[PDB]
Amino acid sequence: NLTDDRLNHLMNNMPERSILLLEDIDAASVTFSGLLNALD
Amino acid sequence: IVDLEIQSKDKSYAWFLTWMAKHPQRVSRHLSVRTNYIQHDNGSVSTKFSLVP
Repeated sequence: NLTDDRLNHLMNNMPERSILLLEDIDAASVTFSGLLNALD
Repeated sequence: IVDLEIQSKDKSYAWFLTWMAKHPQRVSRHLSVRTNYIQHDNGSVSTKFSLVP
């Protein structure tokens, strides 16, 4: 159910004083380009 | 004897909301609460709020 827009909103609306964790990033509705743009 | 106006979901909508919020003559009979974290640079961090109408 995850989407690129949902991903961007989640990584932009994280609670403060928090660490993002992506367990097993090698697993890869999200798109490769969308993920790349979201990270950097 | 009186005139009115409507607007919804528009560029001026959020601008309008911000202008109402700052204004000091607000007589807001209904209030809300907006919680946010205030960062005192690297010195310290604390949580505060603002009573949005």
